Amino acid sequence: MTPHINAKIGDFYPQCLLCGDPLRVSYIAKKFLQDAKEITNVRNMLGFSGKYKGKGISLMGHGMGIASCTIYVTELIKTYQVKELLRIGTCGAISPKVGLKDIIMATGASTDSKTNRVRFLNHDLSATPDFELSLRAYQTAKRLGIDLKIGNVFSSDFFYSFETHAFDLMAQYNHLAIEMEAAGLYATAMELNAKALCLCSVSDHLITKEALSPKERIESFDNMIILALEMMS
Amino acid sequence: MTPHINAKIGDFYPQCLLCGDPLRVSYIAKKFLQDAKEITNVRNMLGFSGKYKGKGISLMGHGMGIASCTIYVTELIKTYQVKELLRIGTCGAISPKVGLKDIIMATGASTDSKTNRVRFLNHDLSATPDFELSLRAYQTAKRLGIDLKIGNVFSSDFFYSFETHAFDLMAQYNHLAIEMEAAGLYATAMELNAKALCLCSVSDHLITKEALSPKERIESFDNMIILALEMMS
Amino acid sequence: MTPHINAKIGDFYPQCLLCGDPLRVSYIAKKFLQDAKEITNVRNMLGFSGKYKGKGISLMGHGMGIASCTIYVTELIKTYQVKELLRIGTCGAISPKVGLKDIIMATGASTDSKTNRVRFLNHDLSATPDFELSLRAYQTAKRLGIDLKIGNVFSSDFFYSFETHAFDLMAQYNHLAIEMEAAGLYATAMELNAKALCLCSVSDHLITKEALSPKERIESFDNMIILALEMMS
Amino acid sequence: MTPHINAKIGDFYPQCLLCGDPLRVSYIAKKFLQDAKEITNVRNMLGFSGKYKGKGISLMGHGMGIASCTIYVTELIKTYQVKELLRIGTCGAISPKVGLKDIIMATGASTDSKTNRVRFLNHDLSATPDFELSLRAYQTAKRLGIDLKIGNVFSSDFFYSFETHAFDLMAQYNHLAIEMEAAGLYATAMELNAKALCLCSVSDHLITKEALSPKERIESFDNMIILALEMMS
Amino acid sequence: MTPHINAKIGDFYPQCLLCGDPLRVSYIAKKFLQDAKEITNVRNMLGFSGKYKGKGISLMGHGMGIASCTIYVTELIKTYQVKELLRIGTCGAISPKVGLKDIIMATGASTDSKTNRVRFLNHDLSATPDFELSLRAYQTAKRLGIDLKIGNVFSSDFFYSFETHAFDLMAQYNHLAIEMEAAGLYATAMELNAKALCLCSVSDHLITKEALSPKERIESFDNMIILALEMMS
Amino acid sequence: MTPHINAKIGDFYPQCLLCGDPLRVSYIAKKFLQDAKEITNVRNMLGFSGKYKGKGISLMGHGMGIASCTIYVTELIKTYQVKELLRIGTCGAISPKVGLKDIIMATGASTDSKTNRVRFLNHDLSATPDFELSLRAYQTAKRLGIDLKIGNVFSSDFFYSFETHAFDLMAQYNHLAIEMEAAGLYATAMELNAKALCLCSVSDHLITKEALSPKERIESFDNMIILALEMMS
Ligand code: HPA
Ligand code: HPA
Ligand code: HPA
Ligand code: HPA
Ligand code: HPA
Ligand code: HPA
Repeated sequence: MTPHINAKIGDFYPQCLLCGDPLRVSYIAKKFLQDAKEITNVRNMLGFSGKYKGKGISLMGHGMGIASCTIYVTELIKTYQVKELLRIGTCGAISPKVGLKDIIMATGASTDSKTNRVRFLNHDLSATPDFELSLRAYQTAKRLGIDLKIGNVFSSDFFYSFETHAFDLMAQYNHLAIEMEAAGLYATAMELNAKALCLCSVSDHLITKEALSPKERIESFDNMIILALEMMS
Repeated sequence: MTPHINAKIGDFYPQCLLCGDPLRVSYIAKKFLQDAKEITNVRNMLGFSGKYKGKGISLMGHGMGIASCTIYVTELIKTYQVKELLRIGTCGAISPKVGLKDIIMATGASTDSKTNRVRFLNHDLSATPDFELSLRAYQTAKRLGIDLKIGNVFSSDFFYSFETHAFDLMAQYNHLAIEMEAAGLYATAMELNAKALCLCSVSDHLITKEALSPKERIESFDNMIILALEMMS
Repeated sequence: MTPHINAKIGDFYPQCLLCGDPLRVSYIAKKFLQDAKEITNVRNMLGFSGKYKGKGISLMGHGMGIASCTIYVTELIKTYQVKELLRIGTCGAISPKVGLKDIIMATGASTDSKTNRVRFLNHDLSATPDFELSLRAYQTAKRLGIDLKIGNVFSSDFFYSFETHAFDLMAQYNHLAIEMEAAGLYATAMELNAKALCLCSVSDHLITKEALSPKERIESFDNMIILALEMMS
Repeated sequence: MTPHINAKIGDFYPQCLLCGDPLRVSYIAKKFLQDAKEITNVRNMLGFSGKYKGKGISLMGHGMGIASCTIYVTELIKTYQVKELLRIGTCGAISPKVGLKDIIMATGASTDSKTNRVRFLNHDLSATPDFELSLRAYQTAKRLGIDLKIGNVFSSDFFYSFETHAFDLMAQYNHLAIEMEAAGLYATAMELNAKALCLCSVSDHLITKEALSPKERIESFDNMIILALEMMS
Repeated sequence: MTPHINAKIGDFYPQCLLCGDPLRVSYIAKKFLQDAKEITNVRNMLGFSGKYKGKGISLMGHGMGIASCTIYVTELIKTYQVKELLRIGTCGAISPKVGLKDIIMATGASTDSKTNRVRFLNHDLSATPDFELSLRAYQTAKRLGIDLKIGNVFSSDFFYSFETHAFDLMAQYNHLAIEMEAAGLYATAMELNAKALCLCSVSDHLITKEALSPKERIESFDNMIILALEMMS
Repeated sequence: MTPHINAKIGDFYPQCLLCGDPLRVSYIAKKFLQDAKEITNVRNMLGFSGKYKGKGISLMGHGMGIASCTIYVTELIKTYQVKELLRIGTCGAISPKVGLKDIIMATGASTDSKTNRVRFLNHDLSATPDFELSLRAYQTAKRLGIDLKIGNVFSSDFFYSFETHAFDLMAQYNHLAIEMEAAGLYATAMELNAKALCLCSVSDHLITKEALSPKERIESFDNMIILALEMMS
């Protein structure tokens, strides 16, 4: 076991969906999986394994923030032998071409974190997903008729930004939304030779000032869930 | 409401104890509080209001890492009007001056995070607790027979450090242990003119590699809990 | 009509292949295009407009280094209305996962330059290609039986490096090779909202110390020229 | 002897007060100490030993800036075996919580210097004083009826600031005033396992642009001298 | 013998003139040297060797940007044993002490590049020319009747700047103009124990927006070519 | 007047010599000047005006460290209208190109301080002296028969260094010696459009560990004082 997962080894399938919200994890396990069992629950961070259309899949929560995500992704890879990690989270739009409930594929993850400078010689690590997972999602979304918005996200240490006047420059550089784990997911997967991709649904628009309740951040995003299950199966 | 706390404005007392683990927050409420009320549970992150020896007190989980801690503390101060915040968490010792079960009062929280450079003009913010809160802890500690270890902590973005060979330097400069939220608690409380303190129980030693039994984990925790509740009442 | 390009507005087609070496640009206009006409030659940096399988293509040299490349693709995009930019260049491999003759698709370009911190708020810009260009590249490579090697490159300010002891860490973090322009191309195309992608041919390999002859230095470069011209056509 | 102190080993009591101004040091010796004796004068940086209420106290000037303060307290600790160092200096208020003539106790010392990043792995060292001196100062102030103002200082490399528009932000983050040495004193004492504390007399207000007259400066200074002598004896 | 120069070892005289533009290199060989042969032309970057007033002089293009310049200057020194490198280029004035046609000698080259921090311990390398070279330049200019404008230059990674509001700050700090190589030339010559100096002809004034007509630029370059050839002979 | 200088305006001649140590300022005034008057003495930092070869010259101490130097030369320039500032200090040699007794002329001053980054856009300020002063120093040393060692120095925030491993790299990049103020003198004079130069006497060699006796220290210093006075008249 690990200090943050109390599952047995072999309890996780090699493919894992990830959310920050363990209650979103639990909702997916009960609604979309067959024969799902809760396999971990340290610090209330639920994880499950079940079957979707006969194929096995696991779900794990990773909390909020690069440091929290990095903790769970490292243990998933190093102890429980997960090899493919699909984050399906939420994000706050900064592009005007993206609206609430849009699905964003993160083809790179910029950050105001220092974690990647610490990892990578104090230079610029360009944190990116595994291309093949990235193409599976494009194909699967095409096949399901999901309009996937494709671009960079900005992975921040701040949910309440101190740099709102910089959102326009970020959008200009093809950052579609802000979220808080993708750079941590991408850089840890790169460190440990795993395959990762981040999808995110727009729960907030940071320009036009719309938002979603804590409840509809669990249940307004079924298209993203089905997309993730379908491409892992 | 806020996106991460579904309490009603007025449900929190102006004094709040904090843990990273929402189950540890749960342990405190069932074992030590009267009239304990669950007031929030977004993302399984639990918070409570109850009474200790007739005095109102709140409890809130904040998750792992500076980014996550910053979210909850920002919302507790800005929206729920919490004024005093006492973190009681776990840590890994790096100093020969402290051993397993020791309680550490963090008079400074160094960090490898970039969050305070972003906050504080790209300069060095010296993240520190409120002095009257630290004095109150020290007087209550002496009055209970607890021997406080008092020095800096190092709040890291990494649970799995890439710089273990630097722990000696950290301990040279009076860093007693490593945790992952203190700097975030301290900087947020400084930003928003609130009073904060971090207490940490040594649950592992990262140099001697000693750890505690899950049984001993709890009585050490019980000492820190009573100290915390006695300070606040 | 710009300081570094003396063509006339309109001389360039909206699609354009790029190399550092302007004699490869010259080589491609003479060997693969019909009606090859040289439109610019400031500072001996040659550009052409031709046709391949009937469709107008342009070519341009961008020089060595992020700063040179940035000057050229800036002026291409802003004044000469270019919209797609496909750099095809040579690199030194550092990863065990690629051998010589291999073609690399850079899904991200890390860097030791400061240019992106200057562009992007002193934060970490994940410099990435346009996704539909890298999709077009994947499909066209599939169709011509080329096995694209897909990962990050490291765009350095240094040809003669001072950190050769770090090439392993780069390759561990999925950096397949080193070159000197991708990060600038990707950032500039992001800034000015044009589509860009960088392909690289494994000229030599800086860990195996292996290389091979100038006659083979041209077969592998021919493969990449065809892939590039096919996907733009 | 050292390159900046020409006293004999043993000429310093293990407790030492410090000012930047050596004429302030001399003033303290003449007006408050019995059997006062000059013991060093290299570079006109005067130091003294003497007695207050029959107990031995030393006094030393340390000049202006972190660099100069660091030299003198490194030599006091390593060569002359000073164990407790109490800086009593002047400062410029930036916070509406203090006014002219106030005494500040610096529980933290932020900085725009690079010195702590060179000492401390390019991370953020939170430069803090020894807690028992802090407590001794708190108690002695109460005993004397002094209202001690407690928070951070900003130790700058600049007396004539280039960032006067950031003063409100610094005050927001609980920086009560600016001086030029407390961060060096704190970091050097942490490096060398000594006890240090910084007190400051507000002799200027950098926001209102008012300063204490010469005579008021001397009165404010006398209160701090008495507090310092009372707590060291 | 080097990947970027295809001359035999010995084609270069130990003194070399450099320009960014290899067609400026050519023009100097054809109009000013006797017995001028071409010695290198990889990537269309022309070098020559010839005679001026009976004495040997070489010419070498270095391309645009510090990374390009560092490649050529590194190979000139290390392989072709060049010992003195005189760079003569164009630049955009920012200071009111200089006008168009003025010739500038860079007694320092500031920079927004990271190359010198990578080279020099992540500190500030103050990149400067060889003093004896700068003394020849000065005495020769006096003999020829040229009024040299002497001060710092700012070597940028950007022809198209993102900090035009800061040109006034640069000019206040004795930066006479902006160009893109001197800092790389100076740093590389310092690393490898060679003598380097940069002269620059004011083509534009980025403040007054004034520019030179062609011819007028050709005649300003000529004054600098002769200064450069006289001081090497 | 100013907070660190109590002379009256007009008490300083426009030319002024500087040492870190005010007692050396005093020695110069008493041994080398006629009609010497002490004009300032705040904080025991002595300054003088007097005659040499019938011409007026001033002298001022500036303390140890960039921060302290910056204070004094800002006030000398802005309030007392000093226009030429010639620092004559002592230094620790690190290069094999120089031995004891040597006099170094600093054509640039590198640093580990953040002061210039804070002054200069967080880029690399190359801190340099006024060329005409350095030309005067060269010609006067020629006439006086002094052999000038000419190159960079490294201005450090540290007398007791944490980076002795790196002295050889510094010496490779033409840093002949280490001292603690040249970078601040140069940067402030640039800021405020004054003429500055630093000369340093080699009194210790930090590599060969050799040092001058006290007697030889004053003979070397007297050489440099005569050079300074002669070039200032
Ligand atoms: O508004 C946001 N900012 C940062 N991360 C987020 N994740 C969901 N919404 C947001
Ligand atoms: O071992 C530790 N390291 C980092 N964080 C921790 N939190 C509890 N223990 C530790
Ligand atoms: O080794 C290399 N480094 C950078 N660019 C290159 N292009 C060919 N080889 C290399
Ligand atoms: O204005 C101030 N700034 C810095 N240090 C000071 N010491 C007294 N006043 C000041
Ligand atoms: O005008 C200029 N600005 C920036 N870089 C340059 N390189 C040549 N001229 C210029
Ligand atoms: O070696 C030294 N280092 C820094 N400053 C000095 N001043 C005299 N010697 C030295």
